[PDB]
Amino acid sequence: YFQGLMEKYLEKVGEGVVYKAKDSQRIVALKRISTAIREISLLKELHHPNIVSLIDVIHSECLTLVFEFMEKDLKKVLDENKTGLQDSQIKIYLYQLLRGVAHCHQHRILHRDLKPQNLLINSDALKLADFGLARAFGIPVRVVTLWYRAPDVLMGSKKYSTSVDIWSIGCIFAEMITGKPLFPGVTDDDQLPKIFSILGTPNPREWPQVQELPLWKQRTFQVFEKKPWSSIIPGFCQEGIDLLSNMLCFDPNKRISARDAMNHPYFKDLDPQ
Ligand SMILES: O=C1Nc2ccccc2/C1=C1/Nc2ccccc2/C1=N\O
Repeated sequence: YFQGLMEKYLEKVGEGVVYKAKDSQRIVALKRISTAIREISLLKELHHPNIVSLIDVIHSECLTLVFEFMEKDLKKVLDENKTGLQDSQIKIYLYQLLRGVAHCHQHRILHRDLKPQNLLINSDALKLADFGLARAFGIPVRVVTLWYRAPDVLMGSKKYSTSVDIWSIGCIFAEMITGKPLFPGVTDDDQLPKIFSILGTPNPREWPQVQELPLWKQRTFQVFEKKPWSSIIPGFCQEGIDLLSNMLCFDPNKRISARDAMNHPYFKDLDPQ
């Protein structure tokens, strides 16, 4: 029994160390452990139905973050749906993903590590978690899968940009349709090649600012054409394709914002609540 500042707090469900827990009255979750204090300050700034809420903290000579409980993550939903999800659902999950991320961006914060397991869903409704690598606007930055990273980041971009999360939302959007990860580079060095092998290699003519990126000067890349959206995501509705393509364009200045994406005609039929 560990004393928080709000309450006293039990199965083991952890990784990477997360437990399940009982309040003196409600079910919570306990994340055990630098990037933790960060996570508190950032999470206090982020109160939103689509961001997993932090309810308490326990300090011992190990930090424990007390969170609202969440049945599962999207990593697990994709294992029950190996060929993708129902169009009704993709729309729902995607929309909530955009709503959480939009809230972050309005509040000058970037998740920077969006991926299915960092998206928790409760049995009712999906929420962003794990702000360990989040970037507050103006504060300097201080293992992982590279499958959802923006190509420009992978190429050495250091600049603050909301576009970085939209790339990740794109890869997740695509993953929900096929059931499979869009850019599963076999090693870390294969990630950019993998990306280009599907979306085509970017060219300086259309996107003049690759040339200014640190890994573009230090490396040449095999030149691919884009694979038609027809073979990447067979049979998906045109509206969806349009949206995904606007999430996945190479030029961070052309890439759609979370808020704009919420207004896309693909979301014509969904209740915005
Ligand atoms: O309910 C939760 N709220 C969280 C907030 C932050 C991180 C995790 C969780 C979390 C988790 N719930 C789970 C249920 C089964 C297996 C793992 C987790 C888990 N995490 O592994």
